[PDB]
Amino acid sequence: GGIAKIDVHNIEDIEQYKKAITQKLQTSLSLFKYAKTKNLPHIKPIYKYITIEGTETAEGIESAYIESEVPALAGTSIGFKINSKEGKHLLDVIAYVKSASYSSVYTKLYSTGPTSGINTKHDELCTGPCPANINHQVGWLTFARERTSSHGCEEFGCLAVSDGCVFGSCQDIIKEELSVYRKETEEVTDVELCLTFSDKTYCTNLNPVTPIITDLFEVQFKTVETYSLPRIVAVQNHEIKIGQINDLGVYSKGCGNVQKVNGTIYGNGVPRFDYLCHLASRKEVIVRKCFDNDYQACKFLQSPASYRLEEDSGTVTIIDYKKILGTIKMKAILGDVKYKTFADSVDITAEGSCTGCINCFENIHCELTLHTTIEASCPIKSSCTVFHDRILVTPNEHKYALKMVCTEKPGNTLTIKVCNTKVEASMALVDAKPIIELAPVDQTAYIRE
Amino acid sequence: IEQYKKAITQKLQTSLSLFKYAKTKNLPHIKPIYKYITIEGTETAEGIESAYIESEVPALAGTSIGFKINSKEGKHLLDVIAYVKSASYSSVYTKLYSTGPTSGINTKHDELCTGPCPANINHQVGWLTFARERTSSHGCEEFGCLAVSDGCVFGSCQDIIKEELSVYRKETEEVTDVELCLTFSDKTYCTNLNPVTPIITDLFEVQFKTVETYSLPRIVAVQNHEIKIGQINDLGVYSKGCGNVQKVNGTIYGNGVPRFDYLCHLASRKEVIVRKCFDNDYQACKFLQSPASYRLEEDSGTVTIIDYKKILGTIKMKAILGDVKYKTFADSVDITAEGSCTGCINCFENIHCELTLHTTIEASCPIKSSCTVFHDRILVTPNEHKYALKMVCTEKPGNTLTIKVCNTKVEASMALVDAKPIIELAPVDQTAYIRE
Amino acid sequence: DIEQYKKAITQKLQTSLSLFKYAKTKNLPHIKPIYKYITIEGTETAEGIESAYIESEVPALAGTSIGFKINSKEGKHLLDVIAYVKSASYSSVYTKLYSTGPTSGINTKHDELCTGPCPANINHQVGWLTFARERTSSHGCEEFGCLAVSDGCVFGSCQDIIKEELSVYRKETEEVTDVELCLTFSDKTYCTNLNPVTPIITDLFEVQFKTVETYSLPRIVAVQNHEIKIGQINDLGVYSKGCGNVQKVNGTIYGNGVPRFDYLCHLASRKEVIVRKCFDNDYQACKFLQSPASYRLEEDSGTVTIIDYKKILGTIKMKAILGDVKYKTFADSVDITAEGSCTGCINCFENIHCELTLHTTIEASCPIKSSCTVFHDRILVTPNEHKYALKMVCTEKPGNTLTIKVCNTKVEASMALVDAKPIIELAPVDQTAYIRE
Ligand SMILES: *[C@@H]1O[C@H](CO[C@@H]2O[C@@H](C)[C@@H](O)[C@@H](O)[C@@H]2O)[C@@H](O[C@@H]2O[C@H](CO)[C@@H](O)[C@H](O)[C@H]2NC(C)=O)[C@H](O)[C@H]1NC(C)=O
Ligand SMILES: *[C@@H]1O[C@H](CO[C@@H]2O[C@@H](C)[C@@H](O)[C@@H](O)[C@@H]2O)[C@@H](O[C@@H]2O[C@H](CO)[C@@H](O)[C@H](O)[C@H]2NC(C)=O)[C@H](O)[C@H]1NC(C)=O
Ligand SMILES: *[C@@H]1O[C@H](CO[C@@H]2O[C@@H](C)[C@@H](O)[C@@H](O)[C@@H]2O)[C@@H](O[C@@H]2O[C@H](CO)[C@@H](O)[C@H](O)[C@H]2NC(C)=O)[C@H](O)[C@H]1NC(C)=O
Repeated sequence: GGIAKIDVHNIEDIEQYKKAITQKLQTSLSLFKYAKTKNLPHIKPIYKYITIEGTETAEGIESAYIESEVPALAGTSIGFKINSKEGKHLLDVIAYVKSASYSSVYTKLYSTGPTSGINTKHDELCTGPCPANINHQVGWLTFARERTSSHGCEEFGCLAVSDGCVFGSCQDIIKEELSVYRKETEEVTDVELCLTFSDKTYCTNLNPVTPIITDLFEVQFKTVETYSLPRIVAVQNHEIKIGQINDLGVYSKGCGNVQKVNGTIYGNGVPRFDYLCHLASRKEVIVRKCFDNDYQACKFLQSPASYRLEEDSGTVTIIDYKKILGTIKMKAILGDVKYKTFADSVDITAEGSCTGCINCFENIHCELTLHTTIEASCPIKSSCTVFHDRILVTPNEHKYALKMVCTEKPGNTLTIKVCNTKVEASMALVDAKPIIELAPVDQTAYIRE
Repeated sequence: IEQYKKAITQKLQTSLSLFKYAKTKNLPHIKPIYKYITIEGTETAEGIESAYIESEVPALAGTSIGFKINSKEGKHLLDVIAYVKSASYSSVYTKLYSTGPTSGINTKHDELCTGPCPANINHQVGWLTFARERTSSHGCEEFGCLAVSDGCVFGSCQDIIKEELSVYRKETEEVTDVELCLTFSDKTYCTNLNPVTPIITDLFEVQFKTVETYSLPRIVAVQNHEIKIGQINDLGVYSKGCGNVQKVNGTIYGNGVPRFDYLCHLASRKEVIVRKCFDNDYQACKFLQSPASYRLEEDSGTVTIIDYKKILGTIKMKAILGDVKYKTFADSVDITAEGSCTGCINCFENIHCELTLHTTIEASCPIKSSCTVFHDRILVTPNEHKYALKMVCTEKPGNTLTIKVCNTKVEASMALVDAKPIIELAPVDQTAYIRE
Repeated sequence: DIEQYKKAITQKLQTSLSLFKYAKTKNLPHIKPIYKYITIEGTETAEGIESAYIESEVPALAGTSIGFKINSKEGKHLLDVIAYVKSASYSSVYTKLYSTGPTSGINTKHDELCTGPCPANINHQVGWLTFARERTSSHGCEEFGCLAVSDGCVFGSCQDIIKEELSVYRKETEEVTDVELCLTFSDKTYCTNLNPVTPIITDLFEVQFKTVETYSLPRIVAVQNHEIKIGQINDLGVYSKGCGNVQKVNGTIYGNGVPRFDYLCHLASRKEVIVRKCFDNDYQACKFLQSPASYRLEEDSGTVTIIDYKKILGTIKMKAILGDVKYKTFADSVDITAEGSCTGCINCFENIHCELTLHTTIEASCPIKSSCTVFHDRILVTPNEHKYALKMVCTEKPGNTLTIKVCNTKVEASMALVDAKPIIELAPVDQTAYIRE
């Protein structure tokens, strides 16, 4: 705690005084956990928050503190003006939250997909019952029928009736169009906070356990640790699909009931099996289906917008960046000074085009063009129920998407409000898209052998 | 005092009115039961000095705090009560399908004297196919058919169900509605709150603190205007359980292996015996849980679900009025109560209790029991005198079952009844008997 | 004099806490604050007496503590008070649904008809499955006295016989929060439970527990050999293929499936029945359930309470107003000695397991850091237990050294890559048994 002990209470010059306090805070944050990074000019506070001020006196030094709390949300920022005893001005410090997210890493369970073919092995017996245990390869299914040999249905030289057997095993052949990962690690929070003053920026990570206490500035991250990252996730063509998705070795009818793990494809079901008769020749086997394969249901999975993927070989990290993770508590005790918080006004221009349906699976989709001069975290409101409550507008990217469920019937005008800018979006109702492949597959292929 | 008390009452009144707050009738029966941690101080703006009190309160319906505002070395000037009117989170869901028990089966079948079964059986959408080879045999013919161990019988089936339940899917992310109110001189002003933007007036400031994680189930059943949750199939998912027969738009969809066999005639066409088509586990829908902490809003095709009972964060307040001194207050709560409890042990339904609770003021009451009560607290209001709550007693209770509502300690009358019989747990082998 | 005064204030706070709900317990020597937190100080005036308060906020996490040193204006020191969070957990109680396990046998009842079709309704016991074959009487396939051809029936019922090797319970009560806080001064400790609703306001000391009420306790849980396994586990009466699709509820076993059923023909005897499978029983899948590390069980007859102790449940706000004094918060430095041994694989289900020997002089809640992704973000070291476990997912291939950081102690862990364990019993059972009768 050595850098707080230097007292810059009074200097004759005000430029030298602001340079002295800027350096004092600079080495205060630099000496401790903060790292120097490239300053972002476009981040300015949009909002003002509740503040408590005071003064603590240690030995010969008097120091004034301001204490304020901020939602732990990416893009949120607050401004502080530091003045000396009704003199003006010393320094401006902006505190944004650069990163707020929680993540988990997943392990690959299996690959799945539709069934393109069936492999079959079969044998018949003229006499005797079916084998008590039918020989089959791992993950193949067995099928057997007693009493196969009958008059006019014999093989060569076979005279028995209501006797004999026809048995075999089968396995589906599939094409991999999807991979399924399982949530292995618990969910961890990455919060990155930064300070910008005198065209310089210093950043740090934050911890729920350990507060960051510098001499001149203190942050403490408060939260409750309850996060829902879905336990089992499908990935398809680099998209993230969630829903009712089978865990490893779980064959329940639904997405992923045929699992290819390591070398071999596993599945379950009752094979559709029957034979044809010849007089003097061997019986023909008819296999219409082997595994039950409900891969079609995978098309009906939800695709969440609030997550993002990082694919590493065999393992997939999933990140939630968009949500409020708690409260950031700050106490800025810079010396003998007076504090006045600021925030600027936000200017946004916008346009929008919305299309969709009602009482349907897809509901309504909106494409917004949002131009903002400064980065702003904007709560968005609508007459209908919008999926995500807010939207973070940045001067770099101008194209933003958002979806809606209208409990009522919308017209051409669709009112949506981003911060203070109230935007009328042009909407066109399209008929609900037709439902295809909802029904299961009776017959994966027709195998006659 | 009257001149100035009206000065602060009107001054704060238009200070709050300038912002989004709406004027509502003041309720005398809302009074604080608890006092919380406060930090006081004084901020100075130019020549005027203003004293602030800062206090934090749980974001829970029924929670309230009292403040008395005084003039320095004099008392008292004014009472302001802060009350949390609404704390809830909601989401809207889209209708996936209808389901229910299987009342009948539609079947179409065709027979062939000669040849194998068709390689592809033609069937209607969502129907299942069934086929048997080698149908024509001695004594098992149609007229003019003389073949043996040859021919075919093939067909299609679809269950016919009665719609007795509907299933919805969570479409929107989960959002929080919190509404707080202020009462002074028999006038009340209320407002909604936002996790992002604080509502800061000149004289009064509130900030809503939270983390954005909520337990709304992704898929919900609605049955006869109630909301039932459990293991319920998503759209197009046929796993055995509740909702494995889905009626979407016009046609009923299902999956399974039809129970199919034939009967023989000598000179006539063969009769088909269909005992089952779809796997229909609708009976399992009877075992869904019915959560008490939710409430429904039904719109055609879409259902909003609301959770009102839980603590969603903290409300932080800064009251900066002027040259005044602050002293927080809360009243004492008077509640009289009785209870009647019945139930079983190690059983699905456990114990249910009806309590008669009379309270003079609206109170958020933590409730305590030897047994484990489902919901940790209960909100008593002067309006309703009869309240219900359920329990799981791990051991066997006697006649006395002790329950404590706020500070009122209540003896509940308990009577053990045997567990309700378990019925229709087994699946249906045979949905119907179709012979034609 | 300072002695009489520190004893006077120790007694005053002591009777403040005794006057309120706090209970006296055995002082813990090993509890000292490791971290220093943000404090706001001030003075409130009640009538003629002026009192100075310190206010500080703390995460509601088991093992967390903060220190306060109380001085007299211009003099030091009077007394030390440590605020320790003894318990932070949330719990729910569950009711037993069913027992399950692999299929050891099959019970079968069957009857035969020489003439007529199969019965429109087949008689069967509760929870048994029915099976029927038309056209049973055919050439060469008879019982004595049967005249017919392409006619008759064979019907029956079956039930699996299992060995109970697992139990499944359903969450009946909502999740409730247990937080226990303590204060230590002059070798005396006072503890209390906390409530999100009602603050605890004493004369000299005030606490308020802040939280949001959202907790992830799994709705359905398996218990096996007094361990708690979670995953995709069927709710009561739900027969979907997976763990628990054969449920033994009360007296009788219930299940679902299509029985694999056929007969053999004899000339001189009655026909023999072949049942290869009755219920679909996917109990093998139960082997693949995850076993969560952050829970612990309490078993009562027929009901299971499940507790999560390891997570952050909110913030503890404290206001210590002791009168005219000066406050200065402390925390000590943490000394930990450690060794570690890690073995495991990559791109595999089991990933990496690490056993650490962690010796600490005081109880510490340690954030742990690693190059790889460790399962649990932190670990709580206490002087009693020296062996602590933690697992990892390494996206890359580790060497011999695997560095992991417990508080400020930096640990070199010996790593050995072993091949992934072979996957066994992933495929389902076609045939639960071979029954010929
Ligand atoms: C993953 O599979 C490989 C081999 O691939 C399989 O090989 C056959 C057994 C068959 O199932 C094919 O369809 C697959 O492609 C395993 O590697 C070796 O397998 C042989 C089999 O005889 C075994 O003797 C070796 O010990 C295995 N190699 C080692 C280093 O042990 C591998 O074990 C499988 N992995 C897992 C995790 O099961
Ligand atoms: C919902 O279904 C309707 C029609 O109902 C079905 O129509 C047949 C296909 C048959 O399956 C009936 O038993 C059902 O009741 C769809 O509306 C139109 O239906 C006509 C029928 O001739 C068809 O030609 C059109 O293509 C259909 N669509 C439109 C836009 O006219 C409707 O499309 C279905 N809804 C969805 C979302 O797919
Ligand atoms: C749980 O089952 C018991 C009986 O156990 C079974 O009883 C047989 C029907 C058979 O299935 C056995 O294998 C089991 O052991 C029920 O207790 C009573 O059982 C008697 C049998 O004579 C019956 O007459 C009563 O109606 C049953 N009930 C009572 C209250 O006496 C018990 O009811 C079952 N519990 C539930 C919740 O259904």
